[PDB]
Amino acid sequence: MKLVWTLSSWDDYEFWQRTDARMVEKINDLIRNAKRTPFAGLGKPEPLKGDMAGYWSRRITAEHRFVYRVSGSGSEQRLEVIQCRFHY
Amino acid sequence: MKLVWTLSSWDDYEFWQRTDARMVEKINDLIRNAKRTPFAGLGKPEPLKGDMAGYWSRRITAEHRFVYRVSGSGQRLEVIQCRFHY
Repeated sequence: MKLVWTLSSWDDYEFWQRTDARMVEKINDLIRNAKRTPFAGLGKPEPLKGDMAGYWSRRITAEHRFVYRVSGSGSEQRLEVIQCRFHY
Repeated sequence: MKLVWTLSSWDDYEFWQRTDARMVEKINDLIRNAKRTPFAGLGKPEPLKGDMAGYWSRRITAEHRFVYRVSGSGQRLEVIQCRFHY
């Protein structure tokens, strides 16, 4: 199970490292949980629609969302983090 | 450029987040530098061989190495390890 960040999602994760470590911890918990149970668990996961269909979202806080997609089958999967800051 | 962790190297990174912020900073700097110059710069990047050909290592500290691969096209920096040595 690989963890994949984009340029922008890693930048915002770094931003949290620089400004609020509590948010970093929440995001790490969301990651841990989504790798285990992609569609259930922490942060009230909900599927996005339209051009973001395959993507899912969980709450970090009311103002900040963790958007991701788990891809791959069986034993070689990946979680792609698309956003970890702001609304969708 | 996308940043890829394995289960093992993310566990390494989390371990540093839990235990030593200086290491997290040093790792973040190596990631940053390797995104702009994958085979040169901070930490004295050297290419590994044989068993681990295609991989590269940079020094985090005396006893900890940052080991990574670059794969891809139009790219990915894959962090394979960032705790311990050999």
